[PDB]
Amino acid sequence: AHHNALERKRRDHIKDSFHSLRDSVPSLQGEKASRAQILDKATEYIQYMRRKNHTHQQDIDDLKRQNALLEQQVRA
Amino acid sequence: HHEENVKRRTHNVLERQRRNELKRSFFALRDQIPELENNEKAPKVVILKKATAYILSVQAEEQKLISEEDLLRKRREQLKHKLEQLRNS
Ligand SMILES: [Cl-]
Repeated sequence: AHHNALERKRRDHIKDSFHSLRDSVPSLQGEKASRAQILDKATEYIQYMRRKNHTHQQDIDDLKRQNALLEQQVRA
Repeated sequence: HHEENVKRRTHNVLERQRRNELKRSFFALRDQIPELENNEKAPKVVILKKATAYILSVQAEEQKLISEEDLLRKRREQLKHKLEQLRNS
């Protein structure tokens, strides 16, 4: 009995965690998805977001250079 | 009973193939989480929960970067406007 109780809790915690992950992925938010689909779409989303934040940082670095140059032209 | 044996063995192969596909999917997700990358003992529940937390973290990081860039763009417009005022005085 104790062992079956441990096993059902284990399965329920995995179910809960799949739901939470699915609800975190925009491409799945509100849709029907198998476990494989949730995993694969989360993988794609994280990979995309990690690269997207690099793109943002590149733009930030470009802008910081642009503003320093403009400050130098105001000083001159 | 031979039909039940053939059916059982067939389903056993199909279930193994599905488990192996699912494992590859778990490992691909695991490998997007730096703390878990290539950890072959990472449990399913840990991969799932750390993926959700990592998504929240990367989204918060994006918001931080968007805020920084917005302020930099406002500053750029302010500097361009100051330079134009100065050169046209
Ligand atoms: Cl599972």
